[PDB]
Amino acid sequence: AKIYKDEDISLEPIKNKTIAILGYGSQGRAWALNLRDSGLNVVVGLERQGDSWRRAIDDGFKPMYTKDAVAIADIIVFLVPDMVQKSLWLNSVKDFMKKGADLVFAHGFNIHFKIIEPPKDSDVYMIAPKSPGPIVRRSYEMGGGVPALVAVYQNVSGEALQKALAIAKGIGCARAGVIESTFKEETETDLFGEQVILVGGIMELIKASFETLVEEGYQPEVAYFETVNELKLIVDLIYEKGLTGMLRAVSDTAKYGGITVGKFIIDKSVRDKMKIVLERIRSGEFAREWIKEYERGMPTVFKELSELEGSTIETVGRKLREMMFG
Repeated sequence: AKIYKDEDISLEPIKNKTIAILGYGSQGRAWALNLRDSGLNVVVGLERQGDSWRRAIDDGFKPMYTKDAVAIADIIVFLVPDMVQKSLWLNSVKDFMKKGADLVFAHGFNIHFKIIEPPKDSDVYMIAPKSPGPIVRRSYEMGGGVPALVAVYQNVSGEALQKALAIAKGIGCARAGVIESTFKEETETDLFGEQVILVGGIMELIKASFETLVEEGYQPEVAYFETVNELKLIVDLIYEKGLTGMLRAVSDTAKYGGITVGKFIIDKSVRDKMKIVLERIRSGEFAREWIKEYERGMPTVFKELSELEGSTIETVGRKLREMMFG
């Protein structure tokens, strides 16, 4: 892979460009302030004079409406939630943006699945950190950063990647490491990780483990203690010292258990289903279903949150977290 650090990257490509950050939720704030603190020219563009507008004022910005911001911008950054970007594009960007302004994303989804079709004469690129806004901001203020991907969809200027890298540097990501990718790769791999491990997989692995124990008649409190509680320690080990360093740190009994049973539980049949999930991302099926579900108000997401909240694992979880923290 092509890996860039702060030493590898010049800010000069985006010096004396007006950067319009569209949105001022936690991600937009973080990038806006980091960029401003890095000495760049930042404007904040918003649709409504509401919460986010007032926050931006409190942070010493003078926000403008999107239509105005994009009109003077050389670089326009979409940092509103992905599922709202098409409406912002159509309502307040496409027909207002400075001609030839760069279009910049933090996820490849809308461009990759052709939800937005950009002008032919704009550079289109991405800087994709994988950390919540507050961490992007605090790491930067401490002199560090979080790692990111960079990608380019359209290189009209000749210099798109260098501009993307400059933005990555300006928000602090190059202090940690920037990995070059593509919009296709970031989008497909991002969605796949969410679904099979980061959110879906771990969640249901936890539920299925806990529920196994509870069905067999063990105390739910114990089952939670023996399946959820210690997960933070494990995943901390992995994050710091890899799977090997994790296995070295646990007891001999745990090492043997894990090494012998892991591949029995997560076996070929799981791997085959992982291929299917990936296929449905790659084909565009997932994106289509998700559009439709979002546009209906996410009723599936909300129903399942509600069901989850009232489940044994969550009510037991709540009680014990209460205890561990009267």
